[PDB]
Amino acid sequence: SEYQDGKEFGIGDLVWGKIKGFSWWPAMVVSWKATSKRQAMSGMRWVQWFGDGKFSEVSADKLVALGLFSQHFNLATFNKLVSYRKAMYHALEKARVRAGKTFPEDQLKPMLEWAHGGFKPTGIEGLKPN
Repeated sequence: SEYQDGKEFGIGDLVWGKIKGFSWWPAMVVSWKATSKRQAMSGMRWVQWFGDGKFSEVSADKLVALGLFSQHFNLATFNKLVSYRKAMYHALEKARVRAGKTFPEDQLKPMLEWAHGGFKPTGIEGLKPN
């Protein structure tokens, strides 16, 4: 009954997570058992950040589906930080495999165009965990 608090987001979900002083960052919702920490408080979820693999306990109100991409993608942070560019690659690679998508900085370009364009042809349904 982990995360049975009435709030959104379950294990395996791709999300944007917001920490104070940082841009919205891509992550995956994980079970507390993967963290080596403790059970999350009601209303909170454990997430693992793409690019650095670290764990954080984040309020479900500070998470949004990764699928709301153009809405949370930060162009200024993308241009400024190589760590954000690397996080985008790992998050969009996970999204690509889940959606059954195939592509023909250079690797990132068509993945970013696919994400910004609404993850066509599956849309956001293709990012759901199996």
